[PDB]
Amino acid sequence: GSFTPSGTTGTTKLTVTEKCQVRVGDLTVAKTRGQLTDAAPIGPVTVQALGCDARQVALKADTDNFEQGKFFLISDNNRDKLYVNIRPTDNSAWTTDNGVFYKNDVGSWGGIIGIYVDGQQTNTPPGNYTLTLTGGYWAK
Amino acid sequence: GSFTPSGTTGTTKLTVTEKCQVRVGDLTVAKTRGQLTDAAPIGPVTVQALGCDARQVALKADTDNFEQGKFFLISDNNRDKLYVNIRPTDNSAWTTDNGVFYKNDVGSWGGIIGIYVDGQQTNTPPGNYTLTLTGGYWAK
Amino acid sequence: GSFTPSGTTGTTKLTVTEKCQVRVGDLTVAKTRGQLTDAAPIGPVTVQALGCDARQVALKADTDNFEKFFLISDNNRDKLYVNIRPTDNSAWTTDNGVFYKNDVGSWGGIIGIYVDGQQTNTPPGNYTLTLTGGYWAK
Repeated sequence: GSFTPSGTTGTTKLTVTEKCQVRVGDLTVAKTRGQLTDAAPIGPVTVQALGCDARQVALKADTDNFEQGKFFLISDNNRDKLYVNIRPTDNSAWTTDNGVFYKNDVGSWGGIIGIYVDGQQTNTPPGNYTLTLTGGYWAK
Repeated sequence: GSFTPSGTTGTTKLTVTEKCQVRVGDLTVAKTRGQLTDAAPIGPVTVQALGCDARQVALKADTDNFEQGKFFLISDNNRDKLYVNIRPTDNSAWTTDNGVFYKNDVGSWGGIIGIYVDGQQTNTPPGNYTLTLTGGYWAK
Repeated sequence: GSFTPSGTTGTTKLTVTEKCQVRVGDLTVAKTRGQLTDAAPIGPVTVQALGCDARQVALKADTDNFEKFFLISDNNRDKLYVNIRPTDNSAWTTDNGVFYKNDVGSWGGIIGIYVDGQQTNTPPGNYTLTLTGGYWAK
């Protein structure tokens, strides 16, 4: 299997906070650490393919966003991780392969990739966490 | 006194220009150097606290935005400074403590922190200036 | 000729893709490489001068955006050569990274960015052109 980068990069930002939470500036996604229970939604990643009627749509995470089997958001401190599962809201079939999440069937898919906490992680340190995904296509 | 970071970070960007001012791309805050008179408004910082009914809301400036006693926006050259005062528009009571601006009373405050020029600085070199504040809470 | 920086910096981003193009996150400008024919529009750059009734409006490109203007890949090798021209067809001049207006006045308008020479072999990637507002004097 091989990923060909071809499309834009979307960067999911999450701010983890304590119960008392102070939003400063533009609205962005924040969650308290008590909200980080297994399967809790973090946020959506919008996806739209064009010209892929005969290709398999895929997303590849940055190198520091996957440590095999698993995807995770990385802290700005380059240390703390928030493990997540990613899943299309339409329940179509996709596969995870070494940092690549690709759709099992060809077609110019459009949808939402939901990001959810993978295992309870209510001890996640407050800070700013990111997951970077780049669009492209997969082959075989 | 101790600040607990718990919330998002808002970055105020200011572009200082000459009289002939050429805005390129999307709207951002720009002011001519002649406009940097004592008390001149630079811009607002929106703040919204949640789950802090029993805590004191606070903002902490980045290390390079305060040189005790005083807050300032820092140039991208990391040299030039524009000193400012920050004050809530509702005139509520806050205290400054070594880079932290905290509310005197507990409660989930929402409001606007205005940034104002602290002393005439019409000789400010044209450039891009920033002040970064992070939401959290204080104690005592 | 001298450029005085005085105004904001606008950054034009272009994502070059293959035919099968996968957009992730919020809308941004993307073009397949087959779209990069000579004169193909890349995107506009809005410009608005104030207080320059007696000055010549100008834009200065970042050092890594002119040799000829070009967008530079995020990897820092690949270049997409372009020409910039105001949509209103007003008269401007290029001087070593500076694009300045031939007459004084607080011009407002759109600086169009167009492909300069066929470049359909442009590697996929993220390309940027950074322009800073200010004014020109001889």
